[PDB]
Amino acid sequence: NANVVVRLLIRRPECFGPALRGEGGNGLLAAMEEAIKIAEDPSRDGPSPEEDDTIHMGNAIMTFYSALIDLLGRCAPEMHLIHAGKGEAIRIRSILRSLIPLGDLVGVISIAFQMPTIAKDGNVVEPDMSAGFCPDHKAAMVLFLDRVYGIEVQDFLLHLLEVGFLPDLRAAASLDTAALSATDMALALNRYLCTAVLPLLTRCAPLFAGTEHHASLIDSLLHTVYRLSKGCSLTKAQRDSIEVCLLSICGQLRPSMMQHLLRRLVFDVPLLNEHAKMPLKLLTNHYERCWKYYCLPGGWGNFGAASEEELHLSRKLFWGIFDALSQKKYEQELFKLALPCLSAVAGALPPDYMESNYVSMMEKQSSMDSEGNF
Amino acid sequence: EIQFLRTDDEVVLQCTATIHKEQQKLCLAAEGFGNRLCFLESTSNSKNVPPDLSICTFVLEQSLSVRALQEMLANHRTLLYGHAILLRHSYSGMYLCCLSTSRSSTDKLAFDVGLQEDTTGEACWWTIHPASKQRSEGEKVRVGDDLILVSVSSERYLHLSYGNGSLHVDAAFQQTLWSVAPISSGSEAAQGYLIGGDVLRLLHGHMDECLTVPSGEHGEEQRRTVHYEGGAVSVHARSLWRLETLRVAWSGSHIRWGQPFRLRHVTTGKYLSLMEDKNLLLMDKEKADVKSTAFTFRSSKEKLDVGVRKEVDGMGTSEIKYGDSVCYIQHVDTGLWLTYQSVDSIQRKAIMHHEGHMDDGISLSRSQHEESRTARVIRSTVFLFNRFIRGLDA
Repeated sequence: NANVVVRLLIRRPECFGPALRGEGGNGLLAAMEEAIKIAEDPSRDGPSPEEDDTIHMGNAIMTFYSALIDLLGRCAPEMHLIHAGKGEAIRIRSILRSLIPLGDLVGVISIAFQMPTIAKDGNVVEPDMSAGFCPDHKAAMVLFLDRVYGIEVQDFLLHLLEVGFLPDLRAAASLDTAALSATDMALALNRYLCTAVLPLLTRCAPLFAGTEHHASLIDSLLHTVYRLSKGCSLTKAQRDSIEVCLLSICGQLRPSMMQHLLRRLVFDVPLLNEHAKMPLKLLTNHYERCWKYYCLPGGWGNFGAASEEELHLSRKLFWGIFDALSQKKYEQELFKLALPCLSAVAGALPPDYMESNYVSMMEKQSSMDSEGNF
Repeated sequence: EIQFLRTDDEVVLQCTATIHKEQQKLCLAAEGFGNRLCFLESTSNSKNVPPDLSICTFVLEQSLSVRALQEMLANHRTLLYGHAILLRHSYSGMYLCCLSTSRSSTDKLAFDVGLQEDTTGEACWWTIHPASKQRSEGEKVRVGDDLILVSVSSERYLHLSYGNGSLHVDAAFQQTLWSVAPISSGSEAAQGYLIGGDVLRLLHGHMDECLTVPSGEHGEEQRRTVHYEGGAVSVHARSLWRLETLRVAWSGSHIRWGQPFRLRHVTTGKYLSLMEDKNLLLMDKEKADVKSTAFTFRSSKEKLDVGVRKEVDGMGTSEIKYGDSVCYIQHVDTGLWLTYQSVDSIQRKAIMHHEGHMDDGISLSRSQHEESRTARVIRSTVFLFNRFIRGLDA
């Protein structure tokens, strides 16, 4: 069915719309931007003599293009056929690549949504989404990008993250506030993220191996993901997807990459709330994997050794978790999850380690707080 | 009887494009060296301007089934509709294909169409389809039916670009009607007999001297003169001439006594002609008209003409023989006979005279494909390098 549909649409090409029609087309990204401008414009969007009152032409154009991109991405052949090397599947994927440029997809992902804001009286002014740019439109582009072009190189992965995905994660973190959490923006953006973006990074987790020179971007990614996870309005499936993505990324990340995330976890875990299960398991996995890095004075040759500041952080984590578990009332889930974490941290920490009297003084509650996170 | 398109038959892909609400007939063409990109060079105005069919000529080597091609890529025939065909360009020896590299103006989607050396690849092969509703898949291919071809590689038709200011051929998903005209058929051709499009040397009455232009003194005005020289001039490229016929279709057929044709010097790319001073002068392609540039071969010197006879569609009789036969060149309009000036490297001049002389017998000698292709390459290289030098001088 995909081959028949793609053959017919490519035979009779005006189905793609004016932008992709092929006669001086401004392009997919330019059509996206122009439709956004039309949606902002009141005269062009409406009849001027909600949906029943006025079908928003800008939203209609954007929805049409998103549906076309989604249909093409679903018409793209599966990866197993390409791996087998079927010439028909290779030809279809090449045809779709010729149809849709990569830069236009990257630009459409780079486009940023309008923002719900607190008003003077205190209520939340919520932009009407049926008349504006919506995360589902970018979800379609992410689906096309994954199925057609693919993500196989770390350079493209990092560039895509930095240009398009990190701003959306930061926007979701900004919406994670209690007042704006119930807004349609928070729910839709969380749905889009946990459905398309986070699973894509989970599948492309092994590409995060050699990111030594891009350390700041990955640290920002970890911080944004952890704040989104601490977010309250998330459903069980969204929470599970975020947990899986964070564990997968931190598993492949280099031990010196995650130090600010370790400091955040050191502060957050000892409260031992229901939210602490994923941080506890992540600490368990990290310490179990990198016990060679910490305890052994030589450490991993490629990954170096500890700077002993993270060693102080690990010891404080161990003691805080031990005390919190000791005073905490028993329940099987948290105790069974906490025991491996304590064992792993105890194993990772060198027994001979000398806790320095002069640690970095005045640990700052600025980048670190429960009240607004900053 | 309707002839069926035959493998190893030479055919020009010929399409019509309308401009000023007027129809222009065009043959797809390409130049072997320097420009693998294809172009359309016009044949409608055969009168005023000679069409260069040497580049429009194409050869249908193999006509395999589509799925036969499928498992072939996985690991004399009668052409049929819906069967992949591979075309070899007659002059260059290369194969028509979609380049997959596109200038992409107006239509970013379409690719370009050009020649490539290698036979292997799905790019070379093109799938036939019946443009007419009467014809169907698997039907016999007509001799002169309109046709549409689809590239195997990208499923794009061989398409004509109307939108561009100059007519462009490109691989696109918009269909385009192409008509096939049989230039010649190799199998039915007879050895040693003159056929259209052949490159030949006009040896004069002494057996040895050949009609030629002066050797290159870097002066085209000096080159334009026409005379007889004997010696190494015969083996040189200056003595070579091409016989191109007025007919666009079946131009490769055997040549007949009294059949109007044009004589072109391959090295200079100029057409033999008659001036008002009765002296032969080579002219430019655009300025060479049919009345000015047209000649016939006649076995007998008698004044009475052979008579009016209609063009047949086929190879025809093996009527003119190389070497053995004696041919007298006569201008079609004036009726003058090509004669030797007989007065003062012989460097004896050639003039058109109505009575002529007794020693006007001329014997034709075939030129090898290597020599003809080399001469064409020399002309192209001279033109390009002269353009380069003029640009550097500017």
